[PDB]
Amino acid sequence: CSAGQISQTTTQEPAVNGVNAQAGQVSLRNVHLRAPQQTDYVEPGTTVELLFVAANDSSNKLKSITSDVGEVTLTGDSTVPADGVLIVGEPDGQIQAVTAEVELTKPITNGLLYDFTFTFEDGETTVAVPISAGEQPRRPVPPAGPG
Amino acid sequence: QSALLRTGKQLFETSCVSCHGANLQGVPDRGPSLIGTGEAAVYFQVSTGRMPAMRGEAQAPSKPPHFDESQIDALGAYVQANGGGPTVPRDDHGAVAQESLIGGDVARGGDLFRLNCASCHNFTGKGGALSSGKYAPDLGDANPAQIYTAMLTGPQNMPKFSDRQLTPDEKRDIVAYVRESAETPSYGGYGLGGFGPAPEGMAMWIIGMVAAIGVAMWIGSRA
Amino acid sequence: PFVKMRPEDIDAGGMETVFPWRESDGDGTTVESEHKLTEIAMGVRNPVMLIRIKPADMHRVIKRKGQESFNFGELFAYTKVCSHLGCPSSLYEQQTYRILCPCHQSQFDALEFAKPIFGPAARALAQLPITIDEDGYLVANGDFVEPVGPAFWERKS
Amino acid sequence: WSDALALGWPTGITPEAKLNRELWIGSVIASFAVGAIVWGLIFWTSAFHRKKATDTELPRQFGYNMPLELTLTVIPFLIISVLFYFTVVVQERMMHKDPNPEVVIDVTAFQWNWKFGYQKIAFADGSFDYDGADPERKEAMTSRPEGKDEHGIEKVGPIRGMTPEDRTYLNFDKIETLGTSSEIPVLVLPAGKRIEFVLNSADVIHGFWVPEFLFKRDVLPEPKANNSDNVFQVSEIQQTGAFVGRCTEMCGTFHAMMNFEVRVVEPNDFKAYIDQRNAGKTNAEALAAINQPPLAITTEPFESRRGELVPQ
Amino acid sequence: MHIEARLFEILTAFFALAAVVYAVLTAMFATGGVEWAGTTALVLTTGLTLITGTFFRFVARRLDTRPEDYEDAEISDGAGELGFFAPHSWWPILISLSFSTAAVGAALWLPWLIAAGVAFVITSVCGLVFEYYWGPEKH
Amino acid sequence: ALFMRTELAMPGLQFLSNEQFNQLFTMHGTVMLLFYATPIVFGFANLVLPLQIGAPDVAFPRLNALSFWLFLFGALIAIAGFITPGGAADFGWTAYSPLTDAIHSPGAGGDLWIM
Amino acid sequence: LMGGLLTINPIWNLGPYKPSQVSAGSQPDFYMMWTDGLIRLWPAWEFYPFGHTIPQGVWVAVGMGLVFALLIAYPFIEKKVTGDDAHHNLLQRPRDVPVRTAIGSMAIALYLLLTFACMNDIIALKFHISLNATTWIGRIGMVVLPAIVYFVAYRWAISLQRSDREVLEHGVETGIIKRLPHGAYVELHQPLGPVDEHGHPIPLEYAGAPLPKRMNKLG
Amino acid sequence: MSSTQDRSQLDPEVERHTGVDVEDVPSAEWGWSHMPIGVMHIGGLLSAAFLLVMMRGNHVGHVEDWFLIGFAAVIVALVGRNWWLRRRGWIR
Ligand SMILES: CC(C)=CCC/C(C)=C/CC/C(C)=C\CC/C(C)=C/CC/C(C)=C/CC/C(C)=C/CC/C(C)=C\CC/C(C)=C/CC/C(C)=C/CC1=C(C)C(=O)c2ccccc2C1=O
Ligand SMILES: CCCCCCCCCCCCCCCC(=O)O[C@H](COC(=O)CCCCCCC[C@@H](C)CCCCCCCCC)COP(=O)(O)O[C@H]1[C@H](O)[C@H](O)[C@H](O)[C@@H](O)[C@@H]1O
Ligand SMILES: CCCCCCCCCCCCCCCC(=O)O[C@H](COC(=O)CCCCCCC[C@@H](C)CCCCCCCCC)COP(=O)(O)O[C@H]1[C@H](O)[C@H](O)[C@H](O)[C@@H](O)[C@@H]1O
Ligand SMILES: CCCCCCCCCCCCCCCC(=O)O[C@H](COC(=O)CCCCCCC[C@@H](C)CCCCCCCCC)COP(=O)(O)O[C@H]1[C@H](O)[C@H](O)[C@H](O)[C@@H](O)[C@@H]1O
Ligand code: HEC
Ligand code: HEC
Ligand SMILES: *C[C@@H](COC(=O)CCCCCCCCCCCCCCC)OC(=O)CCCCCCCC[C@@H](C)CCCCCCCC
Ligand SMILES: *C(=O)CCCCCCCCCCCCCCC
Ligand code: FES
Ligand SMILES: [Cu+2]
Repeated sequence: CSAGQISQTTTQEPAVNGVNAQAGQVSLRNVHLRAPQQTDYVEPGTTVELLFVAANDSSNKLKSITSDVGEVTLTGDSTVPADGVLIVGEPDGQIQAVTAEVELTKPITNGLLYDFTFTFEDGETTVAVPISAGEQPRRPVPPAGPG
Repeated sequence: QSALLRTGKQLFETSCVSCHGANLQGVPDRGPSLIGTGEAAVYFQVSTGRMPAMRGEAQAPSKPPHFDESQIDALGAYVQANGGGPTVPRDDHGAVAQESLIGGDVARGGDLFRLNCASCHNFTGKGGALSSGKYAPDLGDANPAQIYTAMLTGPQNMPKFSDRQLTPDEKRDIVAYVRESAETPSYGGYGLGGFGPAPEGMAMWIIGMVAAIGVAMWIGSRA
Repeated sequence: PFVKMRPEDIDAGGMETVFPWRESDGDGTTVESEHKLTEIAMGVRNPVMLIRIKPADMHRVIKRKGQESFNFGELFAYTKVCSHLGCPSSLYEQQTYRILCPCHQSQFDALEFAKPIFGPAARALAQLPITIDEDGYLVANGDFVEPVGPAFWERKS
Repeated sequence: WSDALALGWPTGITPEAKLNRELWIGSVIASFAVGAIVWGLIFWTSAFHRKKATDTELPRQFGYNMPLELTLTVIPFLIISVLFYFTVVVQERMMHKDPNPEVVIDVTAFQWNWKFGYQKIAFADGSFDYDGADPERKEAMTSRPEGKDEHGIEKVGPIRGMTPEDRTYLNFDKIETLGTSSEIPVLVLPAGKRIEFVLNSADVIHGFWVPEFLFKRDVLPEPKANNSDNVFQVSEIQQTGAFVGRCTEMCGTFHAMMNFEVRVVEPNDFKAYIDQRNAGKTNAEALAAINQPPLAITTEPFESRRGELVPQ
Repeated sequence: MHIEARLFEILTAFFALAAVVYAVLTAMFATGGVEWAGTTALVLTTGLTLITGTFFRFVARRLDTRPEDYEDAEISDGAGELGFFAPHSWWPILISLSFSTAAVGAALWLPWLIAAGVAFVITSVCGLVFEYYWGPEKH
Repeated sequence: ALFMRTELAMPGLQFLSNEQFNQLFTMHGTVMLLFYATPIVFGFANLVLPLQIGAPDVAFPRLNALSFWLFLFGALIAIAGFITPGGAADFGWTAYSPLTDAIHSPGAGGDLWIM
Repeated sequence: LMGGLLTINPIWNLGPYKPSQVSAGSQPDFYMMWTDGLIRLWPAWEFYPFGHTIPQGVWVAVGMGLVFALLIAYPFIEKKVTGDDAHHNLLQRPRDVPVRTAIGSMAIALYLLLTFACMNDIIALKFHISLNATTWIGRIGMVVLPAIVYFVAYRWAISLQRSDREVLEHGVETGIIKRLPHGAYVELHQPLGPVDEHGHPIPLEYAGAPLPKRMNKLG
Repeated sequence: MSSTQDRSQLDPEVERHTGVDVEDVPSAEWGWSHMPIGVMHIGGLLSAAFLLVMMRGNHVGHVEDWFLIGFAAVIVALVGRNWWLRRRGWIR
C-alpha cells in the first residue's frame, strides 16, 4: 500500500535550509537568509544577504521590488530566466551575480521565520524565509567554570 | 573546471530531468528540489547508487552505482554550481578522501554513534526498521566518505547532522567507529546478525533445540 | 561533555539530543562536577530531542493548549522519553516528521505536537519550551507542562 | 470504407506507412476471408443438432479423410506463403538504408523522457551544411594502472575493458531538444525529406513509436553492442502538422508520461527553425519564431502530480 | 516400446535442422554475427531430445515387444505385479517449505536464510528419499 | 485486472497510482500465465491422464505432491511482493533486463518475483 | 558447541546503559518476547478515571496475569469442562484428543504470533515489510490466527485419527499388483492383525498406539 | 509382519453419552473431543467484535480499517453461515 499513491518519497522536501515557493509561476527554491549571527539577534543596520534560485516554468524575469521588511536592494542583471535559473549569489560554498541583500532595521535571529514577499510580473508570494548558514563550525563557546 | 560542469550537465540531462526539471528545481509530487543539497549530497546519493532511481516508494533503497568516481565529481560540482551547500571532503590529491576520514578515536565515536543515531540503525550499524515501509540500511557496505556525506546531508528520513551539529572531528570520529564496528569480527563465535536476542532465539531452536530433540529421539525409542 | 547550544548548530530537518545543563555544573574537570553532570546523563526524564522543522513545513503544524508559544520559530523541543513504558523515542524521521520509538515502534507526529500517529501509545509525548538566552544560546523556557515520563496512576487532572 | 475496414489505423504520413497500411488492409481482407468461411462452418455445423426424429442410430462416424486433409494442409500453406512474400517485399521497404539522407535526428531516450538530436542535415535542395558536435563523448574506460591490491593486475574494466556506466554510444549534439517533465519534447521535421532516425537510450529499453509513422523501433541501451540496427530512415513525410508519439515498451513507473511530438513543418519553416536556434533559443521560442504554437498541441504535459486523490 | 524413440528422433531431426539453419542463417544475414543465444539453445535442445531419444532407443533395442505396447494385446497378457508406488507421504510439503525458505533467502538477500533453507532442503530430501528404507527401531 | 480496468476507465490517475498499476499488470500477467495456466496444464494431467492411459497412479506419486506444493509455495512467495512496501515487480511480465538489473526496479518485490 | 561457535549477548558491541540512547531492536530474550510483543500489539487503549490514568501497561500486566492463570490452572479447567474424574496413568496421543490439541495449538500459534511480532522491528527490516503493516498483521493475527489454527488443528487431529483408523479396517499400503483375469489395480494392503479367508482381514480395535503405516517399518 | 496387537483398557468416559459419536470423530472415548459449539460461535463473533473495537486508537491510516472491516465481515459471515446451517440442519 506504501508503493505509489501517497508516497513517502515524492511527497517530500529537500534536506536544505531555505523554503521553496511553487506559486506565482516562478519556481522559487531554497530561499534563505545568509546572516552571520553574532549575538541574540542580529542588530539593525547589519547587511545580510538573501539567496534563492528563480527557475522559470514556461518568460518571467522582472523582479520588481521583493520587499517586506529590511530595504531589499537588487542588481540590474536580473532579467535572466527564459525557461532558466536566476542564481542570486553564492549561497554556501558555491565556487565558480545579483547581490540581493537587506538592511535590517529590525532585530532578527536564527531559528525564526520572517515573512518576505517576493513580487514578480505574474504575482507575489509570502515565503516565511529562514536564517541559514553553511558556515564554518560553531564559534567557540567559553568553557564554564565548575561550580 | 567548466568542462567538468558541462560533463555534469550532460549526465544530468539524460538521467533525472523527468524528476528534477532541468533547472535543478523540483518536479512537484514526482521528485523534490535539488539546489542547496550540494556535492556532498550528490556524492552520497549517486556513489551509493540510490538516487538514479526508478520509483517513488516507501523509501528508495540501495542499489549498484549508476555513475563512477570520474563522473560523481562532475555531477556534484554541477549541482553545487547551480545550488551550493555541503561539499565532500577531499585529500591532497583532489580526489574524494576516504581513508583520511577515519578519526583517531573510536570510543568517543562509539558513544556518539550510540547516542546520536544508533537508535535508528543498531549498535554495530546493522539496519533498523522505520515507520511506514522505510527502514535503516546496514552500514557494512558503506564507503567512509559515503558515511560522512550520509550524516552530513541526510537523504531520506534521517536528520542532516550538519557541520555545526556534529563537528568534523566528531564526524570523522563516528566514521572511525562504524568502519571498525562493521569491520571487526564478532569476538567469540558466529555473529548472529548484530542485534542480539531474536537471531539467538531462532538459532537456539533450529540449531540447538532441533539438535537436542534429535539426540533425544535417537536415544529414546518411540511407542 | 556538555557543550552549550545555539540555533545555528541544528539545521533544517534535524533531530538533536539536548540535556539540561546549567551554568553552575560546568565542565567535567572537578569532582563536585561529574556527579551533578553524570546525574544529567543518568536521569531518565532528562533527554529532549531538539527538532528543527524545515520551514516549508511550518504550515502543517497545529499546536495544542497552553503550548502555542513553546516553539522557537521552527525549533521544537519534544522529550525523548516516550509516552508509555518510558523508552527513549530517539528515532526521528524528517520529511515525514515522525518521532518513532524503537522499543515498541510507536510513531509520534513531529508536526502538530507529539500525538501518537500510530503505535501502542495513546498520549502526547511532552514538549519543552524554548527561548534563546542573552548571548544567543538555546535555553528552556520553564518546565514541561505535564509529567514527562511514562504514565502511572496519579496523572492528568 | 478504407479506414473502418483497416481496423482503425491512423492513416499514413510516410510512404513507408502508406505501403504498410495497404498491406494491413490486404491482410485483414485475408483474415476476414478465412474467418468468415470458418465461422460459416461453425454456425452452419450448428445446424446439425440432435434431431428429435433421430433414433438410436449414430452419425456417419467417419474421421480420417486423407484427400481433404491434403487440400487443407496445402491451402493454408499457400495463404501463408503469399502473405510471407508480400511481408518480405514490404520488409525490403522498411529501411532502404540510403547513405545520403536529408536530416539525421539523434533520438536519445533517457529515463522517462526523450531528447532529440539534429545530428546532421543535408538538403538535396541545397542548404544546411550542419553537423554534430562531439566534444561531449568522454568515456568511463577505467584504465587505472593499479587497483586495491598493490601490483600486477592493472585492472581495465568489466565489459570490453570498460565499466557499464560508460556512455560512449551516447552521441550528443549542439542542438538538443530536451524534454522536461512539464514540457513535452517537440521534434520538428521538414515535410518531404529523407529523415533518418538514430536511436539510443541512456538507461533502459523503450520504444520510439509514433502512431502515425506506422512503425517503431526499440531504443536499446547500447544497440551497436547488442546487434541492434537502431537506425532507420523515414522515406518522406507528406502531411504537415503535429503528430503524437508514444512510448511502447516498459521503462518503469512514469511510462505513459513519455509522450513526444514530431511536428512536420515546411522546409522554409525548418530553415527558420534551426537558423532561429543556432542563435541559441529554447524550444518554445524557436517554435514561436516560425508562426506555430509553441507548446505541445496534441498532448498536454500532464500531471506532475500522482493522482486525482493526492492532496495537490 | 518403439515409438518414443521415433518421436524424439523426429524432434531431434527438426531441432538439429533448426539449430544448424539458425546458425548458418545468422552467420550471414544478421547485423553483427551469430546470435549465440538462441543458437546454443537450439543446439542443446537438440541435445535434450538426443538424450531422451537415445536412451529410449537404447531401451527399445534391449527389449522385446512389451506386452503393454503390443497392438492386439489382451489385458491378461500383461496383468502381473507392478512396482512400488508411494502411499501417503508428508515429505513433499516439507520439500516445498524448505525450497521456499531457500528461495526467499535468495530473494531477500539473506545468506543465513540461504544456508538454513539449503540445510532444510537436505534434511527434507533425506526424509523423502529414506522414507521407505528406514528399518524398525533396534532398541 | 478489475483494478487495472477501473484505472483505465478514465484518463486521470483516479483510483490507484502509477507504480501500483505497474505492479498490477505484472503480478496479474504472472498469476494468469505462470501461476494459473502453467499449473492447470498439469492440473488436468493429474486429474485424468492416469485415468486415460490406464495407469493406477501417476508415475512418481510423491513427486506430483512435490510439484503441486512447490507450485503453491512459489506462487505465494511471488504474490508476496504485495506485502512489501514498495510493492511487487513494476517491470512487466516480459521483464526486460535493463529494467530488471538492480539499478533498475531495486525493490524487494522483483526479487521475490524472481525466486 | 553453540557457546563457542555462536556469539550471544555481545555486550561490548552494546553500550553501557545510559537512558538517552537505544538500539532499534530493543527486543527481549525469546521466552519473554511474547510479553512486550503483547505490548507491541495491544492497540493503545488507555482509560482516564476521575483525575487518574490507567495506561496501556496495565493490560499486559493483566494479560501476563491472565495467561499464567490459564497456564497454571489448566488441568482444573478441563477437569471441570470434560469430566475427567479418573486416575489417568496412560497417556493419550495428541491426535486422540482433538479439541485439547486444538486449544493447545491455539496457544502455540498465539505464542508464535506474539513472538514473531516482537521481532516486528527486524522482520520488517530484513523481510522487507512496512513496520506498521507487520504490527497490524500481528494485531489482527492474535485475534484471527488462533481461530484458523484451531480449525486446522481440530480437523487435522480428527483426520490424523481417521488416517490410523483406516490402517486397521484396511491393511498397510505397499506396491501395486494387478488382478489377473481382468484389469484392476489393488494396492496390496498388508494386514496388521488376523486375516479372514478372503481379501479383507479381521479389523482390529484402536488402542492408543502409534500404528505403523509403512511396511518399511515392519520387518 | 513383525508386530503384535495392541490392547489398552483405559478409564473410559459426561460418561460416553453426550458429546460426539464415535463415527463423527473416530476416537471420542479416548479423550476430550467436542467443544460445545456455542463457545466457538460466540468466540468467533467476539473475535470479530474485538476487530471492530480495534478501530479505536491512535490512528490516521484508514487503509487499515478496511482490513478490520474485511476480517470482521469474513468472521461474521462464517459464524452466521455456520449458525444458519445448524438452525436449518445443514441445508444450502
Ligand atoms: C502447550 C500450550 C502452550 C497449551 C498451554 C495451555 C494454554 C491454554 C495456556 C494459555 C495460553 C494462551 C492463552 C496464550 C499463549 C501464551 C504462551 C502459551 C506463553 C507461555 C509460554 C510457553 C508455554 C509457550 C508455548 C510452548 C512452545 C511454543 C512449544 C514449542 C513448539 C513445539 C511444540 C516444540 C518443537 C519445536 C522445535 C522442534 C523447534 C522447531 C523450530 C520452530 C521454527 C521453532 C519456532 C520458534 C519458537 C517456538 C520460538 O519461541 C522462537 C523464538 C525466537 C525466535 C524464533 C522462534 C521460533 O522460530
Ligand atoms: C571450524 C574451526 C573453528 C573456526 C570457528 C568457527 C566459528 C565461526 C566464527 C569465526 C569467524 C566468522 C564470523 C565472521 C563475523 C560475523 O559476524 O559473521 C558474519 C555474518 O554475516 C553473515 O550473515 C554472512 C555469513 C553467511 C554464512 C552462512 C550463515 C550462517 C547460518 C548457517 C546461521 C544459521 C542461523 C539460523 C537460521 C534460522 C533458520 C530460519 C528458518 C560474516 O562476516 P562477513 O560476511 O564477512 O561480513 C559481515 C556481514 O555479514 C554483515 O552483514 C555486516 O553487517 C558486518 O557484520 C560484516 O562484518
Ligand atoms: C493499604 C491499601 C492498599 C493501597 C496501597 C497504596 C495506597 C497508599 C495510600 C496512602 C496515601 C493516601 C493519600 C495521601 C497521598 C497523596 O497525597 O497522594 C496520593 C498518593 O496515593 C497513591 O499513590 C495511590 C492512591 C491515590 C489516592 C486515591 C486513589 C484511590 C481512589 C481515588 C481510586 C478509585 C476510584 C477512581 C477509579 C477507580 C478505577 C477505575 C474506575 C494520590 O496521589 P496524587 O493524587 O497524585 O497527589 C500528588 C501528591 O502526592 C504530591 O505531593 C503533590 O505534588 C500533588 O501535586 C500530586 O502529585
Ligand atoms: C511464515 C509465513 C507467514 C505468512 C504470512 C503472510 C501475511 C498475510 C497477508 C499480509 C498482508 C499484508 C498487507 C500489508 C500492506 C500494507 O502496507 O498496508 C499497511 C497495513 O496493512 C495491513 O497490515 C493489513 C493486513 C493484515 C493482514 C491480516 C493478518 C492475517 C494473519 C492470519 C496473518 C498472520 C501471519 C503471522 C505468521 C506468524 C507465524 C504463525 C505460525 C498500511 O500501513 P502503511 O503502509 O504503513 O501506511 C500507509 C502508507 O505507507 C501509504 O504510503 C499510504 O498510501 C497509506 O496507505 C498509509 O496507510
Ligand atoms: C526516481 C527519479 C529520479 C532519478 C532518476 C534521479 N532523481 Fe534524485 N530524487 C528523486 C526522488 C524521488 C528523490 C526523493 C528522495 C529524497 O528526496 O529524500 C530525490 C532526491 C535526490 C537527492 C537528495 C536530496 C536531499 O535533500 O537529500 C539528491 C542528492 C538527488 N536526488 C540527486 C540526483 C542525481 C544527482 C541524479 C542523477 C542525475 C538523480 N537524483 C536521479 C528523483 C530522481
Ligand atoms: C531515521 C533516523 C536515522 C538516523 C538518525 C540516521 N540514519 Fe542513516 N540512514 C537512515 C535511512 C532511512 C537511510 C537510507 C536513506 C536512503 O536510502 O536514501 C540511511 C542511510 C545511511 C547510510 C548508507 C548505507 C548504505 O548502504 O550506503 C549510512 C552509512 C548511514 N545512514 C549511517 C548513518 C550515520 C553515520 C548517522 C549519523 C551518526 C545516521 N545513519 C543516522 C536512517 C537514519
Ligand atoms: C494498499 C493495499 C490495499 O488495501 C486497501 O486499499 C483496502 C483494503 C482491502 C480490504 C481487505 C479485505 C480482505 C478480507 C480477507 C479475506 C481473505 C480470505 C479469507 C481469510 C481468512 O494493498 C494490499 O494490502 C493488498 C494485500 C496483499 C495480499 C497478499 C496476498 C497473500 C500473500 C501470501 C504471502 C500470504 C500467505 C498465505 C495466504 C493464504 C494462502 C492459501 C493457500
Ligand atoms: C502496497 O505498497 C502494495 C501496492 C500494490 C497493491 C495492489 C493490490 C492489488 C490486489 C492484490 C490481491 C492479492 C490477493 C488478495 C486476496 C483477496
Ligand atoms: S516504549 Fe517507546 S512507546 Fe512503548
Ligand atoms: Cu518508456
